[PDB]
Amino acid sequence: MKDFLKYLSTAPVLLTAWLTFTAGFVIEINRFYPDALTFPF
Amino acid sequence: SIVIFHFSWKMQSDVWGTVSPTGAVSHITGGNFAQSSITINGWLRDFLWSQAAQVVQSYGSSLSAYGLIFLGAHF
Amino acid sequence: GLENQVGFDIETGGKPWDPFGFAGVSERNGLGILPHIKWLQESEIKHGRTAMLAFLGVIVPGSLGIYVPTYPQEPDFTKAFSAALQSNPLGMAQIALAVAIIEGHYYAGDFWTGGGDRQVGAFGFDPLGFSKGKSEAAIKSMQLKEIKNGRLAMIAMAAFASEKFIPGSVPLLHSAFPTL
Amino acid sequence: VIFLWLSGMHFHGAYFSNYSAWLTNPTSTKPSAQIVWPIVGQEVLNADVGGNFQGIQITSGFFQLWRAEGITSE
Amino acid sequence: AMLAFLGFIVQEFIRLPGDLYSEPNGVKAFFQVGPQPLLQIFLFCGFLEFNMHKGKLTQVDMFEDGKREPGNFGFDPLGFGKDPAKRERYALAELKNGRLAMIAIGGLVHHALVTGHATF
Amino acid sequence: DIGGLNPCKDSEVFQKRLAKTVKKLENRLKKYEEGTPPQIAIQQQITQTKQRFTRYADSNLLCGNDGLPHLITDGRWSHGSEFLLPSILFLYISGWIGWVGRKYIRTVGQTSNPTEKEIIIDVPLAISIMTSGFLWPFAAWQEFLSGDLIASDETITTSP
Amino acid sequence: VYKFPKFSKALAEDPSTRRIWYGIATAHDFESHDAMTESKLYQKIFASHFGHIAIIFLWTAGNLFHVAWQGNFEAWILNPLKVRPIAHAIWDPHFGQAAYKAFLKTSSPANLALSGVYEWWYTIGMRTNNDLYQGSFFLILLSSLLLFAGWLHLQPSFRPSLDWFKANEYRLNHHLSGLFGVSSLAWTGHLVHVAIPESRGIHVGWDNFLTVLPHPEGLTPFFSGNWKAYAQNPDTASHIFGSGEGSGTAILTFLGGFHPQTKSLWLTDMAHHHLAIAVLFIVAGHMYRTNWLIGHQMKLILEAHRPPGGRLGIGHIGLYETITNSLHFQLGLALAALGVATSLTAQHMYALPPYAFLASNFPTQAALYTHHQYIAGFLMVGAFAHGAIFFVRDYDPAVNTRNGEKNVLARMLEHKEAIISHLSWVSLFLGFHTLGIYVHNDVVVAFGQPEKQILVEPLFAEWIQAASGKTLYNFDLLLASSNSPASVASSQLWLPGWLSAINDGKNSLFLPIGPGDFLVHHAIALGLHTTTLILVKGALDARGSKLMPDKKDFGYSFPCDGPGRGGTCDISAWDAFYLAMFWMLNTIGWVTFYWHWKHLTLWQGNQVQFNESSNYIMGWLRDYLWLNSSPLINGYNPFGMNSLSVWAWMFLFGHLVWATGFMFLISWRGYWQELIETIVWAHERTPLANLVRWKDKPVALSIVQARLVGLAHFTIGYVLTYAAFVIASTIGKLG
Ligand code: CLA
Ligand code: CLA
Ligand code: CLA
Ligand SMILES: CC(/C=C/C=C(C)/C=C/[C@@]12O[C@]1(C)C[C@@H](O)CC2(C)C)=C\C=C\C=C(C)\C=C\C=C(C)\C=C\[C@@]12O[C@]1(C)C[C@@H](O)CC2(C)C
Ligand SMILES: CC1=C(/C=C/C(C)=C/C=C/C(C)=C/C=C/C=C(C)/C=C/C=C(C)/C=C/C2=C(C)CCCC2(C)C)C(C)(C)CCC1
Ligand SMILES: CC1=C(C/C=C(\C)CCC[C@H](C)CCC[C@H](C)CCCC(C)C)C(=O)c2ccccc2C1=O
Repeated sequence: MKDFLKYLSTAPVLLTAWLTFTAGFVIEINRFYPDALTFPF
Repeated sequence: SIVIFHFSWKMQSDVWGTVSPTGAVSHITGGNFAQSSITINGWLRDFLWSQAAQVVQSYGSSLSAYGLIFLGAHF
Repeated sequence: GLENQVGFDIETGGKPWDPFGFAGVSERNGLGILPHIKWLQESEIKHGRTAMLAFLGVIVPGSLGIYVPTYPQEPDFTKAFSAALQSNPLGMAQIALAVAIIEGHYYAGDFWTGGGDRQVGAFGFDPLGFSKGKSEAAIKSMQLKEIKNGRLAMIAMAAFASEKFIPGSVPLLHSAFPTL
Repeated sequence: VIFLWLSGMHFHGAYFSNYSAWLTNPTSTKPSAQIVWPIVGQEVLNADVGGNFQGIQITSGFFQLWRAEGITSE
Repeated sequence: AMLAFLGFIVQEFIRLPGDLYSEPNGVKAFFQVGPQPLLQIFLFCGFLEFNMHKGKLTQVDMFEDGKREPGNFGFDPLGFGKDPAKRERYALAELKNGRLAMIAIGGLVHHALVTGHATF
Repeated sequence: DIGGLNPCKDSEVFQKRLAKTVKKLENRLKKYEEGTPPQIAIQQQITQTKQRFTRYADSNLLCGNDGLPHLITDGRWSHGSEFLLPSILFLYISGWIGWVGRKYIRTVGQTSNPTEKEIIIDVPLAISIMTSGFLWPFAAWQEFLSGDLIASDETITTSP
Repeated sequence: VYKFPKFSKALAEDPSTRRIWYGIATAHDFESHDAMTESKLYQKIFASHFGHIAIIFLWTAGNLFHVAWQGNFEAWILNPLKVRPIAHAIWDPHFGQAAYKAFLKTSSPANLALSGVYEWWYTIGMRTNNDLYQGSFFLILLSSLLLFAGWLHLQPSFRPSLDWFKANEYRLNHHLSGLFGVSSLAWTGHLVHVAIPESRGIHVGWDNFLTVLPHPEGLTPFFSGNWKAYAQNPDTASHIFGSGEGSGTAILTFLGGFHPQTKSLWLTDMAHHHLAIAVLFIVAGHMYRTNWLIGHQMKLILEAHRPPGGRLGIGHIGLYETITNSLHFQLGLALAALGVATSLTAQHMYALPPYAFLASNFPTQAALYTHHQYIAGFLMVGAFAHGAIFFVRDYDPAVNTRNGEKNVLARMLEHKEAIISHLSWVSLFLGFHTLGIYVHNDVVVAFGQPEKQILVEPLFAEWIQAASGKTLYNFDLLLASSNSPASVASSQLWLPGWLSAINDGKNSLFLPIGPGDFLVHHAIALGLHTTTLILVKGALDARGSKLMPDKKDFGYSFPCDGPGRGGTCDISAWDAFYLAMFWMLNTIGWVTFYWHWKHLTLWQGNQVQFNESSNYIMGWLRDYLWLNSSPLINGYNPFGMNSLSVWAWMFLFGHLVWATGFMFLISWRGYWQELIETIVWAHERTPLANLVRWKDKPVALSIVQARLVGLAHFTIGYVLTYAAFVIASTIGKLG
């Protein structure tokens, strides 16, 4: 698991993981607080 | 693209449709392929413009994704 | 550079107070786009003198009730300018002309890139010999007193504006100037 | 990869489809085998395909193929 | 976490005078108190963070020059810790209490969420 | 008010839009049966539509003649939650991203194989830099002061 | 295979068909011709200018003659709001009986006139088909004059020298004062003398003009100084144009706004405008020094303008010799000024219609705006292209540099990377966010929840409208307030006319704007910035870059530098023009789409259709293009045809030319050379055709020629299809 972790450190895998996480928290914010046109405050 | 356009228009105009109980055949477009598919203006108007009505009027309906993909594919 | 200039005292340690390093941005990238320290110091002196004069001009007319005879009796600095602009247009015009002449004679435009014959707020203007003959340290101390009083007046005028805009921003203000 | 794709198609037919309703009314129920999650207002894509079902109408003809195979249950 | 656990136990017991400070439940008190008192706590904690670490606040900036024992702010006004013999025991006790308080702070917060009344 | 607009709480066309959307959703709801998942989904749609319209009404939002919320982005703090606060939020987040990217580029640019560490990210160092971007406004106005933010003449130039 | 490119021996020795193609495309590049001097260059350019002005005058004379002969100008005078102007008659042998019947107007098939010449000539005081004939005769005489002058100034004793051509001060004095001021003075004379009485029913022709006083007092107030007398008793609010009912006697007035009947600017307003312009330009024409010891030497003015602190380098010291010795710098400046000027014409002739009954001529309004905006884009791209050409072949760094320090122009090549980077940043910023908001609106509306749209009220632009007096946005700012000093100052001169026109829903003066206007203006800004980025990058990088640090040695237009160094396709400055032409066409398309849709909704009355559907892309596609294309495509159907049949044919023709451009752009050379070789073998190896052989070896079009041909097809198809669409849609929708 020394080269597998290095493989997971490559640009495509890291970008896919980061974009999946990013889309995930964006989608979940929009699920829990939907239809947010202005700042909540 | 020309092949699938020919298939779509010919089928809609001269095969597909409904049959009345007495045996009268009414097609989706109404047989306009025979007389209006012989000019480029006919293809532009009676096929592209005419059958693109459902795509452009799909907003707000369950087919709105098709309009969005229409616009995105144009883009 | 700030170590050899008037302006710092015991209130901020012994070092020149500059959290944002604005005095050292002139030497940074660009021929000149950000002011030199000389321009900043001249802005110091000008803003402080203007703030002291404005504090006197909001306190004396508005509170003490002293008014020039043929001028509107408005104890409010947010309307006095317009009221005098209509009531005595000639007086305001002459004030503007005098201000323009005074500033044009004492132009500070070569201070932006650093340089010039004048000093920071030199202006000559020593009628009643307050600095006639004094030690250099005494003159520096008087300049420091002037700068600190100018900063205090800046703060007071900003407090006036803030309380007028956002009520309750300065708590003791209306208890320290009971009249408007 | 092809086998995984086919397995996904059959799984969607089994779980997210109106295949049982379409079997009893092939001429009046539109085949649907993909339901859309209710996010950012995209649930409008769940069409009235019939058979007490909401989803995207399927144009791949899997329902007809499954019926021709004799598959009568999900 | 230790300060926050003590805050729970005191808040449900003592509380402050006033309509705002009248919720025995910490989770509901977070909402009733309003944003103004909380933002002041946030800014004060930020001021503390800045002045205690003396500018170097980030993972790459802190410990860049070394000479910084982890967790050593020099805070010791009452003088506990002059004797080095008990210093190691005090450090271990602080670490264990901190870990226990992290677990307990999570426990109390989630108890308030699933029940809603208080900790008691 | 501003620009001839009116608050959406008093805009008749806004309420007409809400009523029409609710009526369409209820008509769609009529064609399903009992407490079946389709009816639950349509009811959730109706509830969310009502909540969204109510929130937009009570949001200091100005509506035009079409009954749609218009954004006042001239800079006034009265409508500050429409553009200004999201603007600050995005500026913070994007400055964070740019700062951590620049810091990673400059950090692995002083190693033996700078190009290797760009396709194969040093995840430990990347995580170290990324969580340090919360001070990007302060770090930027501490590196610009020291002259470490801008290159001067080592930058390359074309022939003319 | 010889003697055709007389100006180029290198081309005349080409054994292929490339010689013929390049002979056409290099005929006007006089600086590159064989045995070339500067004196011959300026003399040939001078003669070509004369021939060009003759061509322009002949074109105008032809328009006048064809309106006089086959038009219905006289009938249109008596009923301008119902009679449709006729451009010229049609005689085409290919017409069927149906086409003849559909195009039949009065006595012969004819084309409606969309140039607005009827309204323009009616406004300036033409009422007879014999007035137009006189104009055509006079213009042909002027064309003969210009052709004679062009021939004369190539004769040995009448060919001007370089000093005369480069005499800047004399040419400026004369151009400004004489051309602008005196032409404005003569136009004011005509306006008053002829146009003003003709709008009041009094005929002032070439017979009774020495005896019909333009004003009752008759030049007495002018010399006496009582200039107010020319403004007393203006035309009333019940004046019928071309008739004496409700008319006045004034000739120079301030009224502001429009005529209550023709919905156009007052003739007395325009006469006063031209008189003021004439006085100003005649005064300004005395600035520069000539043989009488007073005036300015522009070399001294340019050299003395160096900021003392020093931020523009050494200033403009080397600019005089740079501009004087370069014809591409001057051409670029002139083209940029002309582009801005014609953009101004387009933007003002719709908001402030100057001709009688032109506001109600919707097809001609749309045609005029589209024509002038396209010409504006062309002129701007030409200005930038000639700036790039100046950089390549006329710029001298030594002249623009004094002791290492560089002047104001040479410093543009030092921060060229900064300029290009910031243009790129602005373009990316605007594109990203305009497209993001548009697609957000698309998705949100499509999902059936239009309330979640992002609609930004254009407060900055509405602020400007309120400043000019529009009381629609409740700003109460400058002229929307009756107490502001801006309003009290002109309350007695031109506000009552101006306010009555700006605060009117039937005008195009300051059209009401909403979020759709905001988004489309940001799209326009993105288009302008991207076109500017391409053109500026090509101009600055014309002399070289990192990929080609000797690009100046290869000229303005060359195919490439080869596949080496990673590939150098489209690396020349000409290729930057070629790429920016697409962006200019796209930007002008956006501008004209916005204008046409806004005005179609305004004229039809459904302005709510634009205000709601213009915020998302599908709104545009469905409600502008798809909706208004219905009358056009039904110009001929399997059932019949209409007078719009020609427009549908032009629509399809434009699409075809566009796609042929796509041919020439996507498929490159090399693929067409081998095919041509196969065709050559086939011709050479076939009997009964071996008897015929080519003189020029057939070869594929060159890379640059192919790019030009594809661009020409793209542009011609673009222009033709949009002209057909706009005209046919306006005609078929608004009656
Ligand atoms: C283009 C603007 C401009 C320029 C270049 C000058 C130039 C000069 N002025 Mg001057 N001045 C101006 C406007 C200007 N003035 C205005 C509007 C007033 C108020 C009525 C004055 C009042 C004035 C006085 C009272 C005196 C000068 C003096 C001087 C001379 C040297 C001292 C000096 O600069 O300090 C004066 C500096 C200023 C007054 C600062 C003016 C800043 C201007 C308003 C900013 C304009 C820049 C702006 C970007 C222009 C926009 C261009 C375009 C978009 C329209 C110098 C020749 C002195 C002199 O005559 O020496 C013998 C002097 O005693 N000026
Ligand atoms: C009074 C004497 C006089 C007059 C009338 C002219 C007139 C002319 N000369 Mg000329 N010339 C003169 C003296 C004169 N010259 C002298 C003394 C010299 C020697 C120094 C020359 C040397 C010279 C050369 C070398 C050339 C000319 C050319 C021309 C012609 C220009 C093309 C044309 O038709 O433009 C017609 C233009 C108008 C009628 C007016 C244009 C209106 C503009 C576009 C509107 C602008 C309004 C406004 C500013 C827009 C901006 C809006 C604002 C808010 C900024 C024109 C006929 C050129 C030509 O074509 O030769 C045949 C040419 O090559 N001249
Ligand atoms: C008054 C304005 C003006 C003037 C004097 C010039 C003058 C010049 N330009 Mg220039 N140019 C202008 C405007 C102008 N241009 C504009 C507006 C643009 C932007 C489009 C350009 C773009 C441009 C480029 C890119 C180049 C020049 C070049 C040149 C030089 C040689 C021209 C040549 O060889 O022609 C050759 C003429 C042709 C090839 C004829 C082309 C005809 C086109 C394709 C239209 C014909 C089709 C027609 C519409 C048919 C209708 C179809 C029907 C079915 C409807 C010459 C100095 C060239 C040069 O080397 O400069 C040093 C060069 O490379 N110019
Ligand atoms: C602190 C915590 C959560 C705290 C939450 C807070 C403050 C929330 C505040 C808010 O909600 C409110 C109040 C209102 C909201 O609107 C806003 C916010 C602000 C969001 C969770 C901890 C949660 C802590 C957790 C889950 C700990 C799990 C520990 C495990 C599993 C340990 C296992 C072991 O210890 C054993 C068993 C044996 C050992 O030998 C080996 C190991 C393996 C180490
Ligand atoms: C490349 C090059 C070139 C070219 C360039 C170009 C092409 C440019 C363009 C340019 C342009 C195209 C520019 C534009 C400009 C504009 C402007 C500058 C404007 C201004 C305006 C104003 C200033 C206004 C103002 C106002 C207002 C706003 C309100 C009303 C009133 C008033 C008037 C006040 C050349 C050849 C030269 C040379 C070489 C290089
Ligand atoms: C189609 C095509 C061709 C082939 C087209 C050619 C060779 C033009 C064929 C001749 C045209 C049709 C004009 C024919 C004119 C008549 C022969 C009359 C003669 C007129 C001359 C005397 C001017 C290329 O050569 C080419 C080169 C580089 C990139 C793309 C392409 C490309 O797309």
